[PDB]
Amino acid sequence: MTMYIAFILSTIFVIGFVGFSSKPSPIYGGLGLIVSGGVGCGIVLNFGGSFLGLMVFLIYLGGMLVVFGYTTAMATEMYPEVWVSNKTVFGAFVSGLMMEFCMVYYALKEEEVEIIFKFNGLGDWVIYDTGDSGFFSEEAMGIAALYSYGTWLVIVTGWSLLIGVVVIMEITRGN
Amino acid sequence: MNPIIYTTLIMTVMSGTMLVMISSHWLLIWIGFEMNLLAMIPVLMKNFNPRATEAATKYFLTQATASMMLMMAIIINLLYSGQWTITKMFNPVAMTMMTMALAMKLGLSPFHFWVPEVTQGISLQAGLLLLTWQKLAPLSVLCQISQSINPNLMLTMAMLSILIGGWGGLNQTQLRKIMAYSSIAHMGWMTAVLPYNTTMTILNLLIYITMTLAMFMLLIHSSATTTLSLSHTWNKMPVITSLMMVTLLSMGGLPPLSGFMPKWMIIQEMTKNESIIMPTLMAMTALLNLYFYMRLAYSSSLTMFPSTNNMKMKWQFEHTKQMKLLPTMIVLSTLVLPMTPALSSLN
Amino acid sequence: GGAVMYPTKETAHWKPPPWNDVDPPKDTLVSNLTLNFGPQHPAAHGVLRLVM
Amino acid sequence: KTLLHKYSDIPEGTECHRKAYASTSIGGATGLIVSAYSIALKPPASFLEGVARTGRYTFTSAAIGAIFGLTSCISAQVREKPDDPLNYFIGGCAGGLTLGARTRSYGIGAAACAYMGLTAALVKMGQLEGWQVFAEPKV
Amino acid sequence: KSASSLLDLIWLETILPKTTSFIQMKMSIMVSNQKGLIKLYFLSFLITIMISMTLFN
Amino acid sequence: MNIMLTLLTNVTLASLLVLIAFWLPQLNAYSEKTSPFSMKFFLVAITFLLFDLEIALLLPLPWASQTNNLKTMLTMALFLLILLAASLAYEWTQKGLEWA
Amino acid sequence: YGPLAFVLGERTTRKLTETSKVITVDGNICSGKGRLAREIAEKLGLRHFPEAGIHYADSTTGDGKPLDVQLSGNCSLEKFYDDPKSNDGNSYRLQSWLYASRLLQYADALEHLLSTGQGVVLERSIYSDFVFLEAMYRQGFIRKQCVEHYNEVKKVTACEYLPPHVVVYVDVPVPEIQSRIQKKGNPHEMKITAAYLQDIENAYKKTFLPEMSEKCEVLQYSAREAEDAEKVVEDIEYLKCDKGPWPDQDDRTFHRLRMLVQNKLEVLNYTTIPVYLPEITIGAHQSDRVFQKFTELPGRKYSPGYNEDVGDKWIWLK
Amino acid sequence: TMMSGRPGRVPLQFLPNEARSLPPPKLTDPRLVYMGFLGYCSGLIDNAIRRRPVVSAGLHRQLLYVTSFVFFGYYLLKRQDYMYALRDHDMFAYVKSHPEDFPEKDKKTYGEILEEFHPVR
Amino acid sequence: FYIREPPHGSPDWLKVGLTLGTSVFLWIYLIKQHKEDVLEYKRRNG
Amino acid sequence: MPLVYMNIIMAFAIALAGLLMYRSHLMSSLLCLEGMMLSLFIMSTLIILNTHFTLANMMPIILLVFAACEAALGLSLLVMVSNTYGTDYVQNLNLLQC
Repeated sequence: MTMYIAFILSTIFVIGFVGFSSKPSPIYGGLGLIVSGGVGCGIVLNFGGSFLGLMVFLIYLGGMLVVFGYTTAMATEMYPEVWVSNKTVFGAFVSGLMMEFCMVYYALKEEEVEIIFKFNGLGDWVIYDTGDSGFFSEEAMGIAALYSYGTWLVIVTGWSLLIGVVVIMEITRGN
Repeated sequence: MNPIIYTTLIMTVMSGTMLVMISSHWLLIWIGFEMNLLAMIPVLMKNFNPRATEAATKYFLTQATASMMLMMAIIINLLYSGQWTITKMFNPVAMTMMTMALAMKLGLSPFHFWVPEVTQGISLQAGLLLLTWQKLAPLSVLCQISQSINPNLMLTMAMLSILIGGWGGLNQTQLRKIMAYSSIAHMGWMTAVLPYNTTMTILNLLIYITMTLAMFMLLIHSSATTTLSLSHTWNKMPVITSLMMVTLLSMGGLPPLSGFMPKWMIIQEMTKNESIIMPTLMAMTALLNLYFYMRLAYSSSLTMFPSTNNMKMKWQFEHTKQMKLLPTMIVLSTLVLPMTPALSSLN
Repeated sequence: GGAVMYPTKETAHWKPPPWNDVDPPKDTLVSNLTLNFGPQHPAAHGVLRLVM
Repeated sequence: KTLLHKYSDIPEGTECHRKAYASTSIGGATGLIVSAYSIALKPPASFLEGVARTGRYTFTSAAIGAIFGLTSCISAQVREKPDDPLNYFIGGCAGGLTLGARTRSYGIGAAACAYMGLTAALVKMGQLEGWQVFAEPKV
Repeated sequence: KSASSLLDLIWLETILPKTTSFIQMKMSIMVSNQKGLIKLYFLSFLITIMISMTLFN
Repeated sequence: MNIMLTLLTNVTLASLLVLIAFWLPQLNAYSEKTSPFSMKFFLVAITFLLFDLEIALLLPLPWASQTNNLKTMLTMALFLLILLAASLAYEWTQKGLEWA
Repeated sequence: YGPLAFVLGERTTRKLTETSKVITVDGNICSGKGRLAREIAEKLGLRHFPEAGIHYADSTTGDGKPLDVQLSGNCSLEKFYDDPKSNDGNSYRLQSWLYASRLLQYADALEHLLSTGQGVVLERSIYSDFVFLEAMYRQGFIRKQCVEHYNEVKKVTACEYLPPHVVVYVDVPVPEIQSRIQKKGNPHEMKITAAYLQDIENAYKKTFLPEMSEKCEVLQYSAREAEDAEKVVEDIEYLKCDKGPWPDQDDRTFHRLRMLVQNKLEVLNYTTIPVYLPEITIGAHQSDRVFQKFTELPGRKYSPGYNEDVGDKWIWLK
Repeated sequence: TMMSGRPGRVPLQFLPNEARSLPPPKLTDPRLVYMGFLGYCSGLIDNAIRRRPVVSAGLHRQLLYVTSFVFFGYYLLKRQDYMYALRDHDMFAYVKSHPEDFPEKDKKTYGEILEEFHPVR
Repeated sequence: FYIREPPHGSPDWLKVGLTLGTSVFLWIYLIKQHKEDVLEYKRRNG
Repeated sequence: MPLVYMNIIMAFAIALAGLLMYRSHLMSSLLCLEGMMLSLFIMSTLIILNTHFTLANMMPIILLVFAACEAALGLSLLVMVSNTYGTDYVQNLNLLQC
């Protein structure tokens, strides 16, 4: 079973996406997003991306959606909408799981599934490379090259964040 | 909004478009689009109204979806080619997704529904920026990826945009909505020639930009957002409404006005590629645009609508602010037809 | 001068957009939360019902 | 595009049942698309109302396609001229008449007959002469 | 009765000018639905995306 | 598998305690006991987000110190930090840091 | 002034001092408000704007001399006094023109206050003009639709400007006001009915005074008390209206206001709202004739400084 | 598209050094005169908008308009001629380099050719 | 005549000078460029 | 393409569909926006790690930098909408038509 941990995680990722995509109250949506973020971190870690996946755990889960939650709390709704609360939400939730199951089964049964692209049912372990990175974390060096090579990216991103602060101030002015 | 902050936001919008038109790496092009959106949103809400907030929200949602689809297309092209360079796109599905995203950014139908609403919500100056400057970046991106573009999808979007722009304008008595529908139709005209010859798209974009700049500056000078408020202008500033009539006739494409040359050259290039039915339908469908232009002209200048007694007060005063480029924009929008062969410069 | 040309029956009832801004609704965004500070409160000395 | 290929592969003026079936399918697809767009832009009050609207539009379009193909192929057989655009014109006017009948209006029927028949004859002429509605960039 | 009225002022006008004007008016009413609900036309975006993926590969 | 084991064990232990604390003591026999303002100061939360972004951008610095172009690296790192300080100063001076 | 000036560091707040204080002296007809307003302006060193009339704009534009009624105003207060219920619609034309004149005066007043920092004493204002309209509507002089149009214009325009800090109401009883009108001897003024004056007072006290008291403090004085101008000046100097808009306003709002008031056309933009009331709608032929006549006026053909007729020179290089 | 990818094209260069081989646009070119006319019209429209005397006021401003329009139009015409000359040069070079794609055709006199007559009866 | 001084009033001799100077420089530069271009064309094309 | 790519592309498609089909709340749609961004991050990270594109391992980070900028903009708009209408409901964004 440990042979397809990545696939199990990807299925959980899709399930969380169906959860927050069916639009329950933003509380449960936040829960689905949090679960999906953790699971994406798991997949990234499995592929060797410890730092990148951990970034989602902190700057995405404990970041963008940590305020998403703080926001919903300020705009409190009368009732916590759940999947079963609206027949459509529950129906779409079930259909989404069913859709995943259909493609999953087809991919496994039909060695080569083709929804919009062509996918092979072989385990993800196949695609991995047999090279050695030596005394290095390739992800770490690539990310740290943002200061040595990606100076232009640094400039543009910093300017965007400053203008984002100014923009948020201006939008929340309200005159 | 503090004027220094306003200048910084406008420069950020222009810098985003410059990054879009300057970068050879897809990630940076998407970054430029993100900067354009981030800087644009507060600019749309310079004057705080519930309508301004609603327009900003609609525009943000639409542009955010477009950017997300664009980034997915970039990621797919990376997956199948491993190339970040803006060049031929090596996956047809990525090409279709990118085309939909860029069309949504341009307001091409059937992604047009947000253009009239956003234009009506925002002020005339924000509308000018939205309908002139914002079009530059997606059109640049499409021109760079023109070869990969599937001609059928682009042509269908262009024809639908022309049809819908012509249809919507007939029903509108709000000047901003009329301008938005005209913008939709002209965007369809520009994107029609994109698969065939990009220089024609650039020429049409320049002519359209001059005409819309002139029209919006005339509206700002007349401070009219409705047909009747513009009708009142003949009593105050008859020259303004006369020049508005001339610019409207140009926008309709009537010869010998400058508005004729983009349509003429587009028809030429399409015919050279054996496209005969499509140019014919586009030219005929432009008559709806021409019709509501003519109705606006009847309301404004050709016919004298009733004024109000309080206008005698405005007679004594004069316009304080002068828009320097308005006369040259009018001249270019109306009398540049004898100078088409200079269309080899942008070439 | 209508809100929209060729107005349908439903659209005919609809008024033209306002000249400058939309009229804001009556509040419905925020108010003053009313709290019984005491009397059981530790800081209320036990017998103070401070309605704030 | 498979439906269009099915309609094209059947030789003109032959196998009238199959041609009518393919035209019926094309009409059904177009009616479903129009129904989806109408449901989206103009919301139906109830799910049953949405189903009724979808069925109405799809049946109208399928009837139009079926009559067009049926009449056109029958006319091609009887006249024994397969390539004449007049067969397509007759089919188009018949489809327009069916549109009028479904709309229960004479003026709609006459206008639809005229315009749709002219468009159908134009489509046949384009097939014959190699007209390209969408031309590959050759410049 | 025929030339001045039934043809010139009625039927030729009904055929070319008036019917086309009426059709354009009806289409203008359809397009300018004057509803403007984000929920409504965003669904159309989904339908358009699906249809484009199907038709244009 | 070690990290997965640790996560599983901790979660199961905590949930087991929650069970023995929500249901096990709930058995004990008893009787019947009967039984927001729009925060505009949420701007602080939003500013945290844009500052957390710079936080993320700054994390690679320990490995960034290992490059050979230490001049460029230092210039860009101080550039980002000075831009963050400028953002803080702007929000401070424009009374945007109106906490509570 | 311009965005450039604000960037150059021009700040209205710094210029504004205690002297800055928009004082409106309001009252019924012939209440003596002008005397008290003039005295307050003299004693407190504040600019005194006489009450806006039909040709207020004519005074602020061109030569300054009043223009012909057809060219400016197209309304007569004497006509209103003699024929309040005329089918010409002169009543509502007069009221709307007066409201526009008071809007221009308030803009000019605010511009003076922001540009110099000197307070302004106004005799009535846009916030008090509704009293006459209400009186006319109660007496039946104007229709309901005229009132609705006036309300639309006021709602669109007055919101932009900041209300006065100090409201001074001189109260004189209606019968004594009738006695004063008789003593003054103006033949048209004598025709004013008692009910019209009473409705003016009712509108004032019932609506304008409470509504102003909500924003800031209102100094209400009787005729004898209003005569002691120095006491009124002292009371104003010892007012402390911490509540109100002016303390809330900062440099940004002042810049926006400074820009608005500088553009007089922008100030009067919505006074010409396209509502086709019979009273205020001018036909195309008459409008064209009157505009031509205004254009033929000396010094009005071209923008100020370019009219050669009134002695402008160096136009070719100006 | 088309000339954008020509080899040797320096990006963001208005007039390449090769263009100097071409004749300069004559200062009496009708196109340059039309550009000056456009500038003069712009001056007139500016005067009309600002409610100045249309044909007499701001002679310096009208002069600046005409000078700017002519100055920009000169370089505009020079670049236009350069681009058209480049097109012609590339076309002729390609025709020479691909003789088979552009074969010389046998010329015949009308007596040799047969063109059917359609009588107008 | 006007109560308030005309905004432009006396001619802006600074502005007039700047405009005339810019126009003259434009014309002179154009003439020199034209001469140079004529010389270069004759030189490069014999 | 391995099945993980299929799953993540499916997640993006699902999130896109959810965004394009609003129900009442704007926050749910903004949740779908953030979710789509997560899908894109995971897809980009997997591609870059598998291909050993060392110099592109920062692209996922910049994507998230701008993802949070977009989220912040969305919330900054949502608060204003709520203030003007009392709810985040989409049906209140109805003043602008056509």
